[PDB]
Amino acid sequence: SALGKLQDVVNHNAQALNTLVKQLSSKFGAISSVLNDILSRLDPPEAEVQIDRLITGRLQSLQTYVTQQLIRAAEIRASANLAATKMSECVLGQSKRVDFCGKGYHLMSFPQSAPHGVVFLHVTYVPAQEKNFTTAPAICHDGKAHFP
Amino acid sequence: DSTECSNLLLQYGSFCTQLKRALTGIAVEQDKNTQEVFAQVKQIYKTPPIKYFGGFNFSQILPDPSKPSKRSPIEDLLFNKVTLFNGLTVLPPLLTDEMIAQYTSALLAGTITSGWTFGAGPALQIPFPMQMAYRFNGIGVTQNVLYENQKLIANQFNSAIGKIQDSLSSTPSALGKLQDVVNHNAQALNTLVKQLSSKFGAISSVLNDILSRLDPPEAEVQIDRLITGRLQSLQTYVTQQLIRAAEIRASANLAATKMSECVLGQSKRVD
Amino acid sequence: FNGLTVLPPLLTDEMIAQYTSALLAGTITSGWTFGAGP
Amino acid sequence: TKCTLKSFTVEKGIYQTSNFRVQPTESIVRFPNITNLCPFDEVFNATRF
Amino acid sequence: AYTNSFTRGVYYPDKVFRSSVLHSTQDLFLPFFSNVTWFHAIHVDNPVLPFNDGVYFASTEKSNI
Amino acid sequence: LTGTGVLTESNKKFLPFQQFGRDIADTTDAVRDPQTLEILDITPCSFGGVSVITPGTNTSNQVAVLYQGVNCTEVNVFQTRAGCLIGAEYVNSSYECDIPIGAGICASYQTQSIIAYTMSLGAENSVAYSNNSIAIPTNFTISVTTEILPVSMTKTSVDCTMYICG
Repeated sequence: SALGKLQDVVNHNAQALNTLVKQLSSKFGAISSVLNDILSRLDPPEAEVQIDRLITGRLQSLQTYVTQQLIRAAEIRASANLAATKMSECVLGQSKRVDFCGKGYHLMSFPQSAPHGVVFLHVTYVPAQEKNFTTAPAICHDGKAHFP
Repeated sequence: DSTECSNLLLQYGSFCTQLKRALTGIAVEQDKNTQEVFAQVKQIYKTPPIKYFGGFNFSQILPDPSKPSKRSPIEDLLFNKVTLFNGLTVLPPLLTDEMIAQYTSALLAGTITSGWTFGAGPALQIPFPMQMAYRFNGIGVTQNVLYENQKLIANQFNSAIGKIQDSLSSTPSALGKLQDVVNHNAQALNTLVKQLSSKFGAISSVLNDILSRLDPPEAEVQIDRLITGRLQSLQTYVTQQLIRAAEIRASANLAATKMSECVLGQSKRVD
Repeated sequence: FNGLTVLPPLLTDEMIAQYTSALLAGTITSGWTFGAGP
Repeated sequence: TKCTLKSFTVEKGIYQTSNFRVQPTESIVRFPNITNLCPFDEVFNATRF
Repeated sequence: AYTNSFTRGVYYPDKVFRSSVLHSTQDLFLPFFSNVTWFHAIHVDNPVLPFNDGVYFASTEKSNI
Repeated sequence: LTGTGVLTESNKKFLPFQQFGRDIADTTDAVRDPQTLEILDITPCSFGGVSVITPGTNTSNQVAVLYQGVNCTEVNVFQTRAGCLIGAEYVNSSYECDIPIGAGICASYQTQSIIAYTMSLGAENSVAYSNNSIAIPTNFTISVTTEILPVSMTKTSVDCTMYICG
């Protein structure tokens, strides 16, 4: 599950559409869900009031769907802005911002395309094999202090 | 828990399922935000016992072994400064307050004893005055300037830390933001529960009377209104929560960035 | 379907891969410079 | 859990399947408390009609 | 005569207990600082007064007159 | 006044002409008996959500159940600040958490059983501070880390009227 995020995006969209199409079967209080039958077995005066319910219900469903899509689109755009920044700053140069382009001292980064996003290969430099030493802040020679 | 109402609610579809899904998404998001901000360090670094760092006085921020909660005094001041069914439940957070305080103490020990190193890999110990000399170079001032005014600099720092607590206590609305978060949530739930009393056009607000003083055929149309009205109210509530959650997430990302860049290192970004 | 479509994207995947290859070649042969000018 | 996820294979995790609610065990006679009636033993047990 | 009615005339409207809380209600009250007619119990005798919607009757006396 | 719930002896002073008690938002909290005039508290009987903890269809069919907003004293058994958990045994050992239950409690497959335990925030490293000592690295290692980011979503178009009424 390394690509959880991209997969998540796809699943969310698919699920939203699924529920939207599924909601056509609901009756919302009308005697039936299919329009043809209503227009077949009823006079126009009563079929009219039986059709209002279907209209209003389907309209609410659609309205919620579009709102959800707006929120998610804002979300993805925030993410995309972040990605563009990462491209510019980590790939086209070297960043001193700590722990932005990967954990460790950043050297460079390589981009790789993905179905709906990017995969950055941050190359970082990490120290190791430390050792103890004794230190002093300055050296005194000839009565005057020296600093490195 | 009215049988006839569930029987009628079956006609609207899977709305409640859908909203339930939305809310679970929000909850998991909250936990991830805390994770992202605080759980940056891998190892819980402990503070040495002889707490002498060349004149600097960190007593106000290090955890207090005296109090049982083990929060620094400033943290305690914060906890005291801010204060505060029908199928509604507020799940507890995953990280208890204690664990968050523990993470914070770890970050402090790391930064006091190792500088930025502990943020880039193996934590390397360094005497604290030399660490500050490094930082002085970081802003373009030669390090000898620090060694010649060590005492004075330490005094200024101690006094400033001391005035911080007084400022937080004397400031009347310093914690406006957190207090505001709490109040918004409380108010939202309050209006949601209070709106159950509205009739929305139905002849009465309690369903029992509705089903008592009326024949079933007419009780149907008297119950439709209550159903739709309460459903719409709940729907708006959920949308408001989505928007606020997006905003808070933006803020949390900003906080995480600030952690990484200002705490674990030194930033040249102005202001 | 019932009126619900899925318009296609403007940049095909192929062209995106080409852009990526361009960035790689640039960074491999020229370092920072290709982002600031020649 | 399978019924909620509509899937024969459920992955590792935690799922909110349903709700429970303790049922009422009794009914308590629905009453206020009375005190007095009206004149009936003075209309049917009347001495003279 | 005339006299403004100060903060008087409020009454419990719903016989429902509530503790340490603020509540807003729309009902027939005596507006504050409104003038109220004043009459004396010396002699003549008393005129009829209409009952528009509700009357607030106050009396200060010491003889059960 | 009709409702359901548990009745408890009250400690609040109803005024003598009062018949009801209300908290904020009209929740009827108390009532006085029409016979003995005693004050009674109303509490809605316990209710809550139930959750299932599962290690995966492909590992095993074992399962543990969590009653969230309740105490089992009125439902192996374990009580938590998040609710009472049944079917998993509490161990004193602390681990890196994978199935989050809440309030610092988690669960995982022991291996052959489902165990609940408190989270571990990592190992303790007490770096040796001293006023005159320095640790310097003598070797290095360059690593590569992968970061993924979503960029876009499916463009969707809908025909209103068709979707509405075919």
